[PDB]
Amino acid sequence: IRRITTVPLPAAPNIPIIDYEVSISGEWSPWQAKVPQIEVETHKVAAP
Amino acid sequence: KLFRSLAMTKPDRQLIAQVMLYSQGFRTAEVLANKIVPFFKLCDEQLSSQSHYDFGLRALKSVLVSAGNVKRERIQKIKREKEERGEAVDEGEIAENLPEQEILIQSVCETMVPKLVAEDIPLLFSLLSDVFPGVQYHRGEMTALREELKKVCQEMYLTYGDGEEVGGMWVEKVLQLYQITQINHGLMMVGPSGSGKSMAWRVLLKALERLEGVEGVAHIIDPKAISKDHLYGTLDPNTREWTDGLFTHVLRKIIDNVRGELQKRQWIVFDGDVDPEWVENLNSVLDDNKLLTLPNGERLSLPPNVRIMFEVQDLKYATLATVSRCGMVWFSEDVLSTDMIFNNFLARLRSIPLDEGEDEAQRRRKGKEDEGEEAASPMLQIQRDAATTLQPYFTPNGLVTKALEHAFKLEHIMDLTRLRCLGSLFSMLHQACRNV
Amino acid sequence: VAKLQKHFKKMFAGVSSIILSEDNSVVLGISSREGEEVTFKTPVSITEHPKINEWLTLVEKEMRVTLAKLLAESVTEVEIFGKATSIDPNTYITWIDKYQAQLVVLSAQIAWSENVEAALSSIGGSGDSAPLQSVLSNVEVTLNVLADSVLMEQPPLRRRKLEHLITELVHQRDVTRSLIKSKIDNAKSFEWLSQMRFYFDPKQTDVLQQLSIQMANAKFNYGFEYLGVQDKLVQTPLTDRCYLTMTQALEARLGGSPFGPAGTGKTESVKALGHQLGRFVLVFNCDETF
Amino acid sequence: ATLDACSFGVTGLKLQGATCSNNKLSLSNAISTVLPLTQLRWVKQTNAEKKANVVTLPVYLNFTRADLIFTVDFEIATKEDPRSFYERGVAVLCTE
Amino acid sequence: VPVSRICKSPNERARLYFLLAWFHAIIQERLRYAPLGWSKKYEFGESDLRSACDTVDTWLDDTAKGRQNISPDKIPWSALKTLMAQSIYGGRVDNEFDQRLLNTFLERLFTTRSFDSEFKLACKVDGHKDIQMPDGIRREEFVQWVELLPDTQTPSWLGLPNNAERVLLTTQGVDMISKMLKMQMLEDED
Ligand SMILES: Nc1ncnc2c1ncn2[C@@H]1O[C@H](COP(=O)(O)OP(=O)(O)OP(=O)(O)O)[C@@H](O)[C@H]1O
Ligand SMILES: Nc1ncnc2c1ncn2[C@@H]1O[C@H](COP(=O)(O)OP(=O)(O)O)[C@@H](O)[C@H]1O
Ligand SMILES: [Mg+2]
Repeated sequence: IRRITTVPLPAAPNIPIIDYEVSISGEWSPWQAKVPQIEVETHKVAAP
Repeated sequence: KLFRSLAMTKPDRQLIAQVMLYSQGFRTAEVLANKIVPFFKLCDEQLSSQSHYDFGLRALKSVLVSAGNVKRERIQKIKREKEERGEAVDEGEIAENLPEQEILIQSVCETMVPKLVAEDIPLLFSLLSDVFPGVQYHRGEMTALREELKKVCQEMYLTYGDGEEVGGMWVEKVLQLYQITQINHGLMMVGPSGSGKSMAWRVLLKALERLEGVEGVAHIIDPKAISKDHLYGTLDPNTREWTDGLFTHVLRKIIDNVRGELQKRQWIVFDGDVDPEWVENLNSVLDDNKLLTLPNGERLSLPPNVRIMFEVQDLKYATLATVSRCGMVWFSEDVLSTDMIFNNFLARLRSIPLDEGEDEAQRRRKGKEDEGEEAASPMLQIQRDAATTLQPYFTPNGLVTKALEHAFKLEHIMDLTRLRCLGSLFSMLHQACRNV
Repeated sequence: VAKLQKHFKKMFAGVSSIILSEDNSVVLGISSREGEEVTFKTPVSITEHPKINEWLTLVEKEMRVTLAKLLAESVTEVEIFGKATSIDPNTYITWIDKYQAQLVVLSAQIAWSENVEAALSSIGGSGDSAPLQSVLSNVEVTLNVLADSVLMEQPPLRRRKLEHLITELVHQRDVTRSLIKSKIDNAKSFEWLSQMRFYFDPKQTDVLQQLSIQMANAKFNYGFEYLGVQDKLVQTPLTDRCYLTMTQALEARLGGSPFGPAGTGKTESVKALGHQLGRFVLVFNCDETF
Repeated sequence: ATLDACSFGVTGLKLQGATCSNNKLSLSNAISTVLPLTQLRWVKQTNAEKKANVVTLPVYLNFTRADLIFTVDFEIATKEDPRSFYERGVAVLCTE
Repeated sequence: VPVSRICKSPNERARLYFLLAWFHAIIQERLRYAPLGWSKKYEFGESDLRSACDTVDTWLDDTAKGRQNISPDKIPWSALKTLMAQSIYGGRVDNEFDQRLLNTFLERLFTTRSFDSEFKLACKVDGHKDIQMPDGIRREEFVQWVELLPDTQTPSWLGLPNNAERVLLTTQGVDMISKMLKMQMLEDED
């Protein structure tokens, strides 16, 4: 797709295109921003 | 020791064809027989082996009877055309100056081409040109039905073409479906998945609705989802009472005609894989008897308004007895091009509001064009603008087409079908405009 | 009696129903699947023969008697066309309409066989081929009349009768041409005996030994069982061989075994042979419906 | 030997029970004779009377003679009876 | 065959039976030399012979009508040729070329010239010699002629070429070695 497309794509070398989301604004944005880092209770460490 | 054995290895095709063609009144029968007989064996050898092909002698005799019928129809056509003018009429004189080869090739094409796969149709036409040189089959023109097809296709967001265009093959296939429904009282569509057989049948019913002023009703049944006992109804082994099955219930409903069902036209469509088990009772109906027999002992006579139809991805497990009784139209996968589906998508976007749901579904039929409703909602405007942005990429050689052709090369754990990918893409674009 | 109407297709060869008086007390005739009807010369009175077996046996007897008595009249009428230089199409079509398809084809075959027999008797070692030429001329005239009539628009039953007559007369023309080419000059030559022949003797009092069908050694009698408008078979040389061998086996009291690949006319040829002699054929399928 | 537009070359044919010289058959005691390059030529069917010196041999697939591919008409070199070719069981095999 | 059946009048009947017997021999022995003798091994058994005898009896009884003698010309040769070409022996034949071969045999044997003293049952036997019809008319003469036949039989008796034998043996020769190959290592397990 990057070869045949005219639409700009993400300009980060070692990231697949599938790892990026399209924001409501036109520009791309990585999915990694939308995944929080949480803390799990000791009660449910293996069955959350 | 008690039985005398005789080797009937090879019947005389040529002389049987000669005598039958002479029986139908053909002036030339020797040349026509000597041409048609090798042609059938040529088709049997050259064409790819498929279960539904039948180039045996029964098929040949049926084709020749059809050719005789077409010849007589042409005699009557010329006779009535001259009679409406001022003329002196003689049947023999009219029959003298006609091409018999044109009638025969027309009958052969009309009987075979609907069953032909898209891979085999050009081979068949090459063979036909070889055996019948300088003779071509021009398809009979159905102007009124084609105009109604155009109207319904524009109404249902479907492409229409006049042959050798974008969508010509699909129009031809629905016309063939009309022909087979006219001829036979039972027929099948045996294309692969995603070839437009169910859409073609729906369009045909809604077009004959306008053409003939007769109300089209559809009864779609999945036969394998339901058990055979519920399908055909089961007799209680004790405390004797009859429980009508679904198919028997539909047949009894149309036969009784409480709401005037005899006036209306009703088609029963078995939209599911054909198997020997659930079609045993249907064999009597599909045969020339046209009679459903049940363990209850009741004998339901199929009325002329009913037309038992079939949709199958394939007929791998269909008995030859079931295939023989029914007509058939093979909807090859290259009847629905990618451009047709993209046009359907972009046409659905421009006129179906994406949020209003089902309450406004009925209002779609209230307006024949929905004038003054261009701004039905802001959603319609947004998705129309989105379709305008998306049109350059949906072209016949655009981004989507090249991407799909490349993706078909890639191996997928599940079988990669065209319409699965296209429906996924359309749903994602729907959600894109919803996000906007 | 109405409930009995569905079971006749199992017992009789062609009788799909019985035509009855309005009070269902007298049987007036029989009818086929195609609607072709044979009206009994003498109706079977159910009231005088109340038992089912008795009046059914009388129905079978009257079917045979009336079929023979109508074949007699049909042969008597078609003898005129056999000896005529020109055939009026209207009279021929009227004759076709007046009589059943089975009796029509039988009358044509009987007339052709008797005409060829009289011809071969008349030539009698002199080498004069004029009578067989006359027979061929009459057959060709009838073929031209039928070819002209079949191009017209006809009712379905009359169209089937015309098709059967054409299919029979093409074979008759071929056989007569073969006889003329071979210069056959005696009725007892094998080239004529090997062809199936029909000998109708109206003077016989019994109605099951009137028409005699002969082929080489075999000398069958026509069982006058109503067959309806059956599908005739184009008498190819292979079907002629089948008929010859099968009648030879029947004359020797042996059984018949036409073996070959599928769809080569085996069972249909046997059915056609049985129907030509008027005997009830009953095909038994042998594919998971036995 | 140049092939005409309607002529196709074939090789590997074997002739059982005969020898072909000058495109004419003669009965031979050899078990089999290797046929050289054989030109199959398709011609418009002229209304030509079947000559008395013409024999219609088969062309079997192999020596078992279970499958028949087609038939070939050959002219007889001498005044030999064609029936002798039928009694002798003369034939043609695509392969030995 | 019972003696009374052949001894029945007219006197010519026995000669026909001899020809029929010879015919049934020639087709049968030829089955050894398949695929050369026939395209495939047909079941020309005794039932065909009995059917042929019944046909001959019926036709001669019809033609003679009890006459002690009938001329060789009056014998219905066409009926016999057609029936044993299509009904008796030809029914089993499916190949058209084997049917042609059967027609050739019947036309060569069943003819009026069979009753000539100079008739040759098999021409150019061994390329130089011929086999002549017996000149007798009774059953005993034909039986004695059969008993006095040479013991050394070649394929030329049946119309085949002599090297047909040379073919058959080598086929059996291969049939030997291949059979031994099926024995080489099921018995031997070292
Ligand atoms: N004439 C047409 N023009 C454009 N698109 C079409 C046309 N006919 C069908 N399509 C598209 O093809 C899709 C598949 O056609 P249809 O609904 O008839 O299914 P089908 O071929 O019977 O497949 P399945 O095996 O899934 O039932 C339709 O949903 C529509 O998207
Ligand atoms: N000589 C013939 N003349 C006319 N029709 C024939 C002839 N031979 C075969 N047919 C047709 O071909 C079909 C062959 O089917 P059938 O005879 O029922 O079973 P099979 O041939 O497999 O034994 C028949 O329906 C018959 O109409
Ligand atoms: Mg579908």
